[PDB]
Amino acid sequence: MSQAFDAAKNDDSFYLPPEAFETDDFQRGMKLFMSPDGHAVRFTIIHQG
Amino acid sequence: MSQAFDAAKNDDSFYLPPEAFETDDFQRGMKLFMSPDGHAVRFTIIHQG
Amino acid sequence: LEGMPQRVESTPLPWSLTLQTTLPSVMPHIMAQGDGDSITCRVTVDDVVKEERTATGMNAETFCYVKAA
Amino acid sequence: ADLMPRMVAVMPAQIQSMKNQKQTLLNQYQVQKAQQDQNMAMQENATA
Amino acid sequence: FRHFSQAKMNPDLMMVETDRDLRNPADFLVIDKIAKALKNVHGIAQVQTITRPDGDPIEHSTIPYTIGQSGTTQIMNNDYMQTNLDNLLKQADDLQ
Amino acid sequence: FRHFSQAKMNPDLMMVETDRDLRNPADFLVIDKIAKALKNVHGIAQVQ
Amino acid sequence: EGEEPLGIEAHAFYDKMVADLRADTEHVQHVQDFWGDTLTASGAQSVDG
Repeated sequence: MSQAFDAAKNDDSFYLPPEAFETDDFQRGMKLFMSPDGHAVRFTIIHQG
Repeated sequence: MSQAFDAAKNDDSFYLPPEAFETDDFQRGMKLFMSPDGHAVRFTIIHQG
Repeated sequence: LEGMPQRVESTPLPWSLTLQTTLPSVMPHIMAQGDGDSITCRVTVDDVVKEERTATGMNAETFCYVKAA
Repeated sequence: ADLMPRMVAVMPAQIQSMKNQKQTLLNQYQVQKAQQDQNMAMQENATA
Repeated sequence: FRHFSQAKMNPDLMMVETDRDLRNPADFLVIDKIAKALKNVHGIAQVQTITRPDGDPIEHSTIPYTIGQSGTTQIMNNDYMQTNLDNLLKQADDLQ
Repeated sequence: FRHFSQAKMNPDLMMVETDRDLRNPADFLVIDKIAKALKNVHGIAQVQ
Repeated sequence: EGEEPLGIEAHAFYDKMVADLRADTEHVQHVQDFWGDTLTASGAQSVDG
């Protein structure tokens, strides 16, 4: 079931545990997409054609 | 996970166990939103602006 | 009533605790094991007894579970 | 007559071991019985 | 209007009428689906019904809530299991 | 344009600004909800 | 762009170029480096690599 949901790129549900917020990868990501005080988040949007 | 889904007011899924239908709170609620014979249910809708 | 496990190390009997909440539905749940030959739990919601269970024997252990209250 | 008291004095240690084993068995029974009954109470009517 | 919003003084009312009793969980699922559909309409603030008595979803009603609360009972039993393990050690000493 | 698509050279940017810290799982759920909503708009390839 | 898929030397050249771009404060104000970070490197690089 896990491999099926990963391979299909399903996105019906989402959850990130609190422990993931301490890893270095998400520590870097939150300095790449969120404001220094954490009050804002930016999105990048790409059209078709 | 439970705390996160409660705080975010997520509503992607829903389920009410049969035992909750016997509590007094839902006994009162079903006399406030459903007909005495239980054949109909009323919704209240509020606009924006 | 916030849905988190809580524990009490060791306390003399009888023991009582009162909790309150504003949520429409809660799940009261408690376990207890003593050093006597009999022990009893009781759950009361709005001055109504919802569950009461007694265990007998050396170092008896009991539990009181209510699915929705 | 000197050997007999040694055999007498050997015995008490084993009886204490048996008593402690009996106490352990009773405590284990209580704990596992409570766990099983609690699980069966929680899992009842969960296929609803 | 000093406290509330303008729309709360003139609400709308919708009724869905069936031929069978609807006071069971299976019909509550469909009722919640209808409530979500009505809420998703553009220009609607909130919808309150039996599954949303105060206009917000009922707490402790999501499936992930059920999943996240699955292991609390095992946590509650921890002390009694630790005591059994200590008893196992003492029983080994008694055997010696 | 020999490797990428045309739209990747001219992307858009959206910012949602709140008054409280957003670095907790509860707010990440809402952020993912917003991202899915933006992606589902007709004519949008992907949102990061 | 390269004739062959970009490898380690390409990343070293890219890092040096990014550092020198960030050095020029008068003209360049901000460089968002997605290829350098492994969390977002997939987006910044083409399918053929």
